[PDB]
Amino acid sequence: ERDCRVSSFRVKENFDKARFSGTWYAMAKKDPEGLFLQDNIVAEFSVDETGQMSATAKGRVRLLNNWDVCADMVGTFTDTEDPAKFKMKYWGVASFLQKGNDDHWIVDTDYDTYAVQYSCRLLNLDGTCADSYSFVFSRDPNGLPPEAQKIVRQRQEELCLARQYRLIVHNGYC
Ligand SMILES: CCCCCCCCCCCCCCCC(=O)O
Ligand SMILES: [Cl-]
Ligand SMILES: [Cl-]
Repeated sequence: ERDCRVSSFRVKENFDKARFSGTWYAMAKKDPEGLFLQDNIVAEFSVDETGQMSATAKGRVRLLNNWDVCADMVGTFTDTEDPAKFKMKYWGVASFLQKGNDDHWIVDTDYDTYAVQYSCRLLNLDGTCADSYSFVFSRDPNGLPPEAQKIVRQRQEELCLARQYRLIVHNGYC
């Protein structure tokens, strides 16, 4: 019944980069293929005077043969015609860390409590996403209040992802 075409997904009306700035703790993640950020994931968003949004992120990543490292990542956002949809160029402070460019959508936020982010890296031929990821962020590292949690679950369902998240732990690893 429900529409899982990426082109159908609503995103945050009138998204305000300035209001979104500061520290966001990842509470939950839906992983893409070949997942990178594992846990202890914390993002820091900024906007400069030209209106350009950027971010940094810290988190544990586990490169194969199970060698744990705290990745330190950088992202810069190019605006599109939709104020809530961006192209995110990203890299690690270390050369060998994963680099790339992903769509970055702010699906919903109330700026001071919760945010839902979404990226489709590759479409299916029917317009659904073949390879997606999604973060749920909280301003409080101890989690969302119930009213926000309930809104977020609705958005997760609207993205056709609600069954596919895992919780992100924070335990000072970094
Ligand atoms: C999506 C992060 C929010 C802002 C932080 C962007 C700074 C670089 C983030 C790198 C994330 C790229 C990896 C996401 C997919 C994954 O973790 O498996
Ligand atoms: Cl609930
Ligand atoms: Cl579920």
